[PDB]
Amino acid sequence: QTAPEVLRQWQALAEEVREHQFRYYVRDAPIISDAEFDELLRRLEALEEQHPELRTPDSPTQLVGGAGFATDFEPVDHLERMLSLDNAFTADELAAWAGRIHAEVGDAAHYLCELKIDGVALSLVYREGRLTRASTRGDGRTGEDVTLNARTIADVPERLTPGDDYPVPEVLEVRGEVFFRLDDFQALNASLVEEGKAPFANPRNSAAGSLRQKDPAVTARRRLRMICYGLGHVEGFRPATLHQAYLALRAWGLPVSEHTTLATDLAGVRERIDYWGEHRHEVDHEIDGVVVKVDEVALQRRLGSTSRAPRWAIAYKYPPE
Ligand SMILES: Nc1ncnc2c1ncn2[C@@H]1O[C@H](COP(=O)(O)O)[C@@H](O)[C@H]1O
Ligand SMILES: NC(=O)c1ccc[n+]([C@@H]2O[C@H](COP(=O)(O)O)[C@@H](O)[C@H]2O)c1
Repeated sequence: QTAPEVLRQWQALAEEVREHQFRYYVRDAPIISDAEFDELLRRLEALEEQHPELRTPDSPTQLVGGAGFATDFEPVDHLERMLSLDNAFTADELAAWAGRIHAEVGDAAHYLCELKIDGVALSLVYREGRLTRASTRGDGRTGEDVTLNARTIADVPERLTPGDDYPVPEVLEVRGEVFFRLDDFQALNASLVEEGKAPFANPRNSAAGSLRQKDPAVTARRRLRMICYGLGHVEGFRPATLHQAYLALRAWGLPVSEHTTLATDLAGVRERIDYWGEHRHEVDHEIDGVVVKVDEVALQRRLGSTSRAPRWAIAYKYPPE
């Protein structure tokens, strides 16, 4: 057993050094100067001569020069199951989904209506305002660790912004989609072809590939974006509705969309569906549908979910053309 203050100091310093190493080497974007970094590494090196057991092969000092950052896609459990969505392709089906809902919950349900993004699903975990894990869908219970790749996404903050209205939760699991803008997708393809590589067939594939990189510096230099859509497990945050959840997410610095609307009944839902059927092409990223979700979280709890999907939401899918 090492003395506690020595251990405290070392974790903090090593944590800080490593973050800076990652910012400079992987992301190519430091947030402190070179001078300051140098000082930091020296201290941590001293402390490790003063206390040799602290120096291990995983330390940022001994054995990490510009390296140690790699993604291995190992399994990691999601705190809450990350399911898929049921789909509706015709007006009858949607009405049918709403009939089933009205009958169960009775005019008390309002519907958040969002754009369905055609990209890769990503799940982030923030513990005390700090991002700890990012993962793929996988089987629903377990996905893959692409933590470093997510840390390079500009949209995803490392730490959550504190505030008066919305206190940072102890644990927050957030789902959202990663994607490329069409222009960026084209641009990346040109770049790839310029180095002799094969281009990607669509933005969905391109973003998935850009995210799933063993060397995350590859990912850092690609312009992935993310828009958050969902909550998984949370502690210290109990929003009454999903629309109110997005206010908090936004206050904390997470990225949310500007095209979400709150309809009051199925008629309102139908208007949005019709509207995005006509305007979806004006958005800069791929939209294949609209997600319809009962907004109040108590109603969501009552309706629950099946093994594969929730019953409180349905995604209307457009014909592709
Ligand atoms: N706004 C959104 N809300 C929820 N899930 C979404 C949204 N946009 C995309 N998705 C993803 O779309 C996946 C499947 O939808 P689908 O297109 O029906 O297969 C969902 O499970 C989510 O991962
Ligand atoms: N500002 C930073 O965050 C930061 C982080 C890591 C390394 N660096 C710079 O990296 C260089 C390391 O040297 P070599 O990789 O060329 O040995 C140093 O000059 C160091 O200051 C800067």
